[PDB]
Amino acid sequence: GARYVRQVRESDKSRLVSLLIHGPAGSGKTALAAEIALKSGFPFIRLISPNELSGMSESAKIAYIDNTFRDAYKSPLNILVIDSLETLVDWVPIGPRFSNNILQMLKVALKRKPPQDRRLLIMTTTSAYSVLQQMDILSCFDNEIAVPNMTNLDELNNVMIESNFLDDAGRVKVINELSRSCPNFNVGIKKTLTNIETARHDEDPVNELVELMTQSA
Amino acid sequence: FEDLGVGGLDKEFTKIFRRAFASRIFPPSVIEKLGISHVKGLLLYGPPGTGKTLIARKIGTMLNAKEPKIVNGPEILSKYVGSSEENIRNLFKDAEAEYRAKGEESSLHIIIFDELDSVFKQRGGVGDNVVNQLLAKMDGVDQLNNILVIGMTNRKDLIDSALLRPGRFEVQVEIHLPDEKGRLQIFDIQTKKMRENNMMSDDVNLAELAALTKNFSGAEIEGLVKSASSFAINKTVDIAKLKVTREDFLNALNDVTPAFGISEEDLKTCVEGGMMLYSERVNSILKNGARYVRQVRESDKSRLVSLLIHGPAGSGKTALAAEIALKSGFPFIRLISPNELSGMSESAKIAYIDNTFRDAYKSPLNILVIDSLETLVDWVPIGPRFSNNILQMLKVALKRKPPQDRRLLIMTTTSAYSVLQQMDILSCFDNEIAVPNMTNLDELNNVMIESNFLDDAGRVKVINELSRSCPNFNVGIKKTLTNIETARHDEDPVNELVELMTQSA
Amino acid sequence: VGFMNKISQINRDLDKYDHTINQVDSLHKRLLTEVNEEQASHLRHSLDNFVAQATDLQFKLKNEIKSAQRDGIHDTNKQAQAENSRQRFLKLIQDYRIVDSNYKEENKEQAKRQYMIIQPEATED
Ligand SMILES: Nc1ncnc2c1ncn2[C@@H]1O[C@H](COP(=O)(O)OP(=O)(O)OP(=O)(O)O)[C@@H](O)[C@H]1O
Ligand SMILES: Nc1ncnc2c1ncn2[C@@H]1O[C@H](COP(=O)(O)OP(=O)(O)O)[C@@H](O)[C@H]1O
Repeated sequence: GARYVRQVRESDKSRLVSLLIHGPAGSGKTALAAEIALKSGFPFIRLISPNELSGMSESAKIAYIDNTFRDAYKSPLNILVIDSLETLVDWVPIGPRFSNNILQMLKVALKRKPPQDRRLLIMTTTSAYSVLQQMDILSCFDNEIAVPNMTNLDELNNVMIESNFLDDAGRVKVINELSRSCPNFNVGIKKTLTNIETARHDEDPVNELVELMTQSA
Repeated sequence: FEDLGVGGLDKEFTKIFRRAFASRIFPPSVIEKLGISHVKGLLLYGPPGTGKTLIARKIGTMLNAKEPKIVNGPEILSKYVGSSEENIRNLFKDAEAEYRAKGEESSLHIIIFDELDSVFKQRGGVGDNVVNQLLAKMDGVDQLNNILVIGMTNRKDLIDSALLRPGRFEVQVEIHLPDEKGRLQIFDIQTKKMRENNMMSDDVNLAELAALTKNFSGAEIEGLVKSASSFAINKTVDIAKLKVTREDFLNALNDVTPAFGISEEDLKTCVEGGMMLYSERVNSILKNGARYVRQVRESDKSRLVSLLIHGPAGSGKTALAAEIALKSGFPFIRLISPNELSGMSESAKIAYIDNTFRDAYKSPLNILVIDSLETLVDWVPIGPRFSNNILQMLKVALKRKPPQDRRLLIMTTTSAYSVLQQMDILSCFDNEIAVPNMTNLDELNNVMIESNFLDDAGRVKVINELSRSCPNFNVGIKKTLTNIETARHDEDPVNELVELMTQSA
Repeated sequence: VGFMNKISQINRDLDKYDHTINQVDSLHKRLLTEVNEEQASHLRHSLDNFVAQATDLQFKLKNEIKSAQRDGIHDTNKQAQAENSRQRFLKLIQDYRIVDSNYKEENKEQAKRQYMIIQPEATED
């Protein structure tokens, strides 16, 4: 991400760039996106999420989105982040049904060069890569990052020590127990944090957490 | 500050005084030597019934301004072209006149808009003209710096972007609900006529009263006190010593219903049939609920929890949710069920739901229950059909963390598990409770003693007959209760109860 | 003699809980097979009244196994019994997880099947 930031800041021709962060749900994409955004110093940063787009009508959706692009042209350096495309559009699988016009608006918007050599970067996030392939939108993007899950116990121990949840015998007990209790291990960090916290309160010893860690995978 | 009749609002007056009046108090020689204009607009926002009109009014009297000129949002509109906006223009005439005549020694004017978002939405119809008209005049080509305009609203995130620029509406302020200190002070201010004039007994301790009332809005306290005094006097009719004692206060406190408090009545109605522990599960379920309530109250990071309860139809699912709620003591409790929503239009339902969500974020501590999902979503299996928009509303809602340290528990119930997985919604929910129906005869025994269906002979014979007849007994509680009543009010228990009960399983 | 009765209770419950998992497995497979016929299609949704009991037995075995392991702290044999119950219950949990994952993976494929093709003529409005 840092490389991309530098690349966009200083290049005569490269006025427009589009990335895609994809991964399984709960792998924690938005956090990374925000982290990339914050450490760039680009003066204009603004965010679109379903959070803001709640309970208005469809025309309002389009109007708001349109405004949010329009104002971005009026500044020298800009970065926009889009959360959960496949959710702005109303995807639901049976039928399947979803709204068309918003999809089209985004399809058009993601290709527009800003006027007078002003500079723009776009990040977007999704958890449903396959349907994006299906709808035939994937053309619009220049590149693609991938984020997988955690898949080893040592990583989990790193997580525990960062939480300072573990004791010294506790880590050995839990790690060994899960080492023999679960051959394959793969879960999202979000759930992991939830689990550690719910385990921190009641029955602090290894047990509750062990069966809970199983109860995630 | 507090010499005047407003309790609990302290920081707000420091901020407002510092920013607004610190440039109108000193002699004009100084501030002119300073060369700074005056703030010409104000936006204070908050939930209704918190005392916004009052603060707005008192400000003018402090500055010895002219009498306020008042208008409310929706009334501005007319149905002829350009008179809807003429009215907006009329308001500034006298200020213009006095400015041109006198000059810089004119007396300050005040104007109050009410419900500003009712007309002034983002632009880009009459609406654009109205917004335009206000812009061009609020700060126009001609200088006019002897005026002040005050703004009152509930939704700040819908006003057009341009009015909130430095020059038109500079100071934005928030008004939140009173704290405990607020309630105590409110009582102190309100009960002044009673106090000096000596018609309150010495037994009433208003501090206790303040503690007892939570999430009271600050207006309704007045309602409480006037009701209590009226109660006392009406009880009197004698002029010996018209005293208001604590009993009036307790009565009136009991009577009133706050807006941001428990909605007890519908929950009591929900559990009208009673809670008898006919088996062992019930205890366990309630224990689970209590556990989760504790987890919500005590933690810091887990500011929201979503908990689902499901089971077969007629298993008596909703009652447990109501029971768990009622045995908790949280200040804020509301219920959403198909019952309210029946008959409305689609837009109406989405609006209702979304309002009902936003209100809770204000209170410190909240539980919120949803009665049924497939019903709200308008499911019908042939085709199938249902409304997508409401579904999305709910889906989005169940992830929103409270905007601040406020806390929320969401409870929901359904009977159609399978559908929900085929919908791909199941990821909303962290934990699940299951409610199976009865498959035993001793459970029938427990329920029928609790209902006192009949004398022991009938009871024993029917359990014997069903033992020898139905081996794999399996029904929910609904049919059990209704069938028992039907047999009771009918004749000859074996003739129906046994037969029905077989026919039902 | 009470303790051994408790362990027998655990054993008998674990046996039923295994049984219910297998019944559920069958309910899955036949729900995948038959997509066409209306009423029987609705009929396999009795799987609900198989899932609920699985959850309840899970919660029971949770509490009694915790109580048993607490009770066996001072006797090695009691501890061994508790650990055996833990192992078996863990295996059951693993079986449940496997069934769930397989079914989720199968439901995706059927979903892909149905709409990856030209569709019935357009709707009303
Ligand atoms: N322990 C209990 N078991 C069963 N029913 C109970 C119990 N306690 C109370 N009830 C009764 O159950 C009824 C309320 O439950 P409710 O009507 O919501 O059942 P439900 O299955 O959710 O309804 P529906 O079949 O429409 O989904 C009342 O008559 C209430 O008294
Ligand atoms: N903080 C408060 N202190 C004293 N009185 C209050 C307060 N808040 C509301 N009130 C009472 O409620 C009435 C004012 O209504 P107000 O709450 O300003 O209207 P709204 O908030 O609906 O615009 C007055 O009788 C006022 O005394």
